Amino acid sequence: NQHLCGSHLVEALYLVCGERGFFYT
Amino acid sequence: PGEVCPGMDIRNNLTRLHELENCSVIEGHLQILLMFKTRPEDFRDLSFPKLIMITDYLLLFRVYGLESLKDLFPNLTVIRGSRLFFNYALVIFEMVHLKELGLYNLMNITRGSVRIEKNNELCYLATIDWSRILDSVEDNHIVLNKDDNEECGDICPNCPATVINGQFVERCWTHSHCQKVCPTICKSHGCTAEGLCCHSECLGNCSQPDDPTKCVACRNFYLDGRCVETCPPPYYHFQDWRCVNFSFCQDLHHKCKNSRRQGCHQYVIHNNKCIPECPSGYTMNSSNLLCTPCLGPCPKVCHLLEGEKTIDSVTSAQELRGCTVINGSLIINIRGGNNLAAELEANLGLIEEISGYLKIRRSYALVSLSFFRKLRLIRGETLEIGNYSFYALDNQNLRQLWDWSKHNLTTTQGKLFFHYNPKLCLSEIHKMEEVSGTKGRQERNDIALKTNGDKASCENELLKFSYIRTSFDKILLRWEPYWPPDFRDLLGFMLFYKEAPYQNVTEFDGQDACGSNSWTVVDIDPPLRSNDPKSQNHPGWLMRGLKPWTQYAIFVKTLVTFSDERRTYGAKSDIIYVQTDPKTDSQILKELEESSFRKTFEDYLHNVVFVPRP
Amino acid sequence: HLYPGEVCPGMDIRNNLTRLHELENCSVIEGHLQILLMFKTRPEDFRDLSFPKLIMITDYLLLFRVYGLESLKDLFPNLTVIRGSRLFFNYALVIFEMVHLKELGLYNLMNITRGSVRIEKNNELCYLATIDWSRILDSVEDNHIVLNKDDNEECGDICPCPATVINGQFVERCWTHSHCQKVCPTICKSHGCTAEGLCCHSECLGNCSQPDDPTKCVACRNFYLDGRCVETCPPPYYHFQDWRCVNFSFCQDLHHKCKNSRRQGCHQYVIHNNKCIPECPSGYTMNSSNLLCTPCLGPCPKVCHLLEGEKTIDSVTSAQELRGCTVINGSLIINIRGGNNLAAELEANLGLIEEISGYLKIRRSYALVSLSFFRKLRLIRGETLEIGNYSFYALDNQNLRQLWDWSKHNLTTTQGKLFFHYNPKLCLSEIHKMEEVSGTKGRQERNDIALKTNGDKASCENELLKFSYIRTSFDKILLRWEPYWPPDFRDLLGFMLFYKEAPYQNVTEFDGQDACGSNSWTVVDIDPPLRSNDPKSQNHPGWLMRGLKPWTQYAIFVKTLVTFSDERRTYGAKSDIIYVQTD
Amino acid sequence: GIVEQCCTSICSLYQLENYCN
DNA sequence: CAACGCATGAGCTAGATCCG
Repeated sequence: NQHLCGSHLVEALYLVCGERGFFYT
Repeated sequence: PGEVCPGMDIRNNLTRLHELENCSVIEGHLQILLMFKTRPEDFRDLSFPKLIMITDYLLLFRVYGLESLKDLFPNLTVIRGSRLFFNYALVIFEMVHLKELGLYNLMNITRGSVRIEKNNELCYLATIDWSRILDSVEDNHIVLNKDDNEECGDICPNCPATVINGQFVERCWTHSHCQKVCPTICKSHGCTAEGLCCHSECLGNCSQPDDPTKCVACRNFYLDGRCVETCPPPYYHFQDWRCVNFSFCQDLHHKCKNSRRQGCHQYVIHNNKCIPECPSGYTMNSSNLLCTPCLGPCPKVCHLLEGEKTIDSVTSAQELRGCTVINGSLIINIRGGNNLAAELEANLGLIEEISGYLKIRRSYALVSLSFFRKLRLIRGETLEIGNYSFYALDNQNLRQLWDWSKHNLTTTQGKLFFHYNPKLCLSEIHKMEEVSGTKGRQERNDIALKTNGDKASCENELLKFSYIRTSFDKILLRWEPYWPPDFRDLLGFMLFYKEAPYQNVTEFDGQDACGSNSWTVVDIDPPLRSNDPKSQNHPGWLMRGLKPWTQYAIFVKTLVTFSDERRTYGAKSDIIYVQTDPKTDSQILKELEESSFRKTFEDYLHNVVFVPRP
Repeated sequence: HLYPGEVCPGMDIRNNLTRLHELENCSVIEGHLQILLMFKTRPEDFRDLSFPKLIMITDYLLLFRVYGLESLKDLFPNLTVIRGSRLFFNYALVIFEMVHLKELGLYNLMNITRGSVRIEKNNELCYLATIDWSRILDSVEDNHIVLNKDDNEECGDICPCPATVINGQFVERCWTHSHCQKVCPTICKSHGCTAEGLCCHSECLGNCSQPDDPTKCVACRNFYLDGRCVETCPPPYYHFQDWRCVNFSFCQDLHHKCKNSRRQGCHQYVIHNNKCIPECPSGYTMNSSNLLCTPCLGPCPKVCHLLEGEKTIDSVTSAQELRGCTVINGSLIINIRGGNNLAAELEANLGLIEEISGYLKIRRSYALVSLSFFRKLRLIRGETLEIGNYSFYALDNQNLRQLWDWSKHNLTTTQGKLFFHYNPKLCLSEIHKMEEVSGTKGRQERNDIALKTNGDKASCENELLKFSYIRTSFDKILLRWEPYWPPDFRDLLGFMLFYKEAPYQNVTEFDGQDACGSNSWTVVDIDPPLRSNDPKSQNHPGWLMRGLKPWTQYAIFVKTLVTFSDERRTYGAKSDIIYVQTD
Repeated sequence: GIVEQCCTSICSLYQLENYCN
């Protein structure tokens, strides 16, 4: 749908980042 | 005699009786009532000895000190009785100091019954033979007088007698006048002094026998000092006692076509009698005041009070009952009441045309102006200041003006005004100028762009029904899932259904109240979403309370919240026909606040836990 | 001992379990503690991880989207108080969207000092109707526990624990399957408690080792000093973060690290009034070397330099950062969504704002009652403005009632133009007295501040009408009130009279709401008094009631109804509600 | 702000690849 | 000069200081 907000945002972002890990300062 | 004069209505003073200085036949009704501060020494020098025939009735209701009537009306002969008071033609009720009745000269009261009550000093009531005065004797009412206990010595003079119920009593009005009787060979024309009977046309007394020019009360019709049974052309009958020409009936129609307050009775000519209004299925031609019958729906005609009439509730609308064509302006201000479902369509559901300018000022209870169901035109001869003809303010719940498919409005002049109408959308006041045609004669109207559309939607998409299955008593309804582009915003769905006789039901009709509805509103929670084109995501609802072999109407209406830019969304399905084999307004706002509270927190939580790389 | 471990700063744990090992011997976490975003984790390896000596956490605790935590009693068995100096969207404990949480298990938690708790959106969580929250944290209405597995009474809920009677029912309160909570007799409220009911020393919370000993307590209350609990620690020492006391050598050397500003999160801690406070407050400056605070020459304000030109006050996490600053060099929005009541905490932190150099905006705020928490507003300087040349602004505030008490408050807005829209409980009288005392006098729009949509749902009038004569019969009761005339003799549509039944004297006031309902008092219209041209006349108007039941009490009040006008007068008049009984 | 550049508008996969190291 | 006699009580005739 390419309008990624709501509860799908935390799931769709995981599959594109499945091994690197999330980023923080 | 004298001249004719209209009917009095006097109260609490005595100075109003000077207007009978020259009256002789008072057409109308004379009623003297409620005079309290009058001593008997005020009634000695007062006399109208030439009042001879009154047409409607007489009424004497609580005068004080009227000692006898034999010096006020000493020459009454005939009362006619066209219009009556409780179906009574002579009403003597609750006087005091009334000793003798003393109307010693009346001969033939034509229609009615005499009602004499509760006047505690009245005798000479037992010696009055009402068998030969009024023709219909059995409805008079003479109770609770002085003569329940017989005390007063009513001896009267040498005067003739008859029998009434087995008793051979003498007949007398007063102690010095007795009841004039005529022998039965000449029944109703009345006798002279020695016993010859009068002409065959007269009522009561006649001055000289066998001369119809000079009796004092014509029975059928009066005409120019003679007496005539049917007035020939070129004359016309009027108020069924005297005859006028055409010129004497025309000019007073124009002389009180304008009302002082009311009315006049606008006179028509119809079959040799000037009548106030023609009967049903007949209408006046305005040229020569002739009365001609009808084809189809007849005008009424309903003119109005001083150019503007305001409807506050149903009791204000009762004066406009059955009114078809209205020659002036109109204004509606409805707030509430009880049982507002079908009554506003009942009082004004046959209205045809309106000719001033229409104001929907301060109206709150309405939802739609579809109750002008037969209205075709607002032509607007007179204009509202500001060059307007259509005005609307303070419409907090108005949603739909008119259905431009099953109805064709037009108008010619003036301008329009739609301000502060939130629920009234913008495309529906763009949908009217194709039908009304103010893009023709093209004019710059003044409607603000931001003043409407609030708590409303018009960019709705179209929901398509997916699967339908009918049993003998149940129908399932699953359709395609609608999502706004932010799927947290959709609170749920709203389904509407009602039985339908044919394939002609419109979408918002007949409910038109504050907290009532003709439909049966039912709710359904939304389904879940799994980011999957094929999944178990089609919504559903089961309908149970059906009837066999009925035909219904059904449609789907979403209910979403607002982002903070006044940019709404939504959808609405078509009206589909299927055939078989308390949520108050305060609960709407607080339940929509809690859904916007749960959206706000998990919108904040994503905002601080993900941090971009620099 | 009291706090046997090491002090330990705040941590974030993401994507693995390897970062969790640095919580081995930490005993107090100043700062916050988050556990976030752990997807590749089986439930079998949380059985061998335990943090025994964790005692108190100062700010808050956030757990969001982990996989494999069945119950928290493996990790945090002994946290007794979470204190709440720095909240998180006005919540002090938030557990949001776990998938495999079965039991809450935090069976030792006693006192949440500041904040609330929000346990949200768990598809397996049970035991939420057995906690008795009203004893643990000291407020009770600000919580939010919805959308769970305990939306239905279906989790079993066996417990073998006082079974308290705080509500009207005899229900039992327990943490887990095999741990029941401790509520002992209520003589000492929060001063600690042993097993056999003996009360502890006054300066303690939670458990006790031995009763009445300020040396061997466990969860201490006011400050901390060398294994004891002292109410006010003496001035060889100063307060620090309102839980410690520490000597002179500590509060000085933190200057020398972040005077070389390698990160703008550090603060140069300077001594003031026996506190180790980061920025010395308004009207004070620091000297060169000795690090104290001295009285200022003239005024010297703490200018509160706001980033990016806007701020959006949502809760006490965002309204925490403007504490103690006085001259805002930007503009503030106010957008408080939902909410039960937030006027109790907004005063004590942003209520010292003197000069503001932008615009205000009060949009979509539901639970506002009055704008009084702004205390020392003097001037809205307004070098900038909104779209459409505005300085003040309101929208959709469904419970706003008052701008400021104008008897003792002064406000001078130099330039800009007002704006008001959809305030259903704010009268035009409170915004027109605003119009005369503000610096603007006649700068309006046409269409100006909205004359129609303000105050529709609340009736409000100023001049009073009294009653003069009341007569009573068994079916009719008669009224007579003293007259009233506006400066225009035509500006009167008449009156309107209301009468309703009331069997007791606790009848409400007229809300002013029109919703076609039974509480519209059965309004009877009164014809206007005809123009008498006479002071003493038949224009002392009354009415007569006809449809009465005998021996009952009725509530009557009378209100006028005038045409509103462009001139700023004729607000009307309204009497007070009385009671009359028929015989 | 992830909720303002992937909810008020569309965002490309070059943009939300920045969030993961 | 402060309830009642010179009525009744919401049944085409007025409307509760409505009349002294």
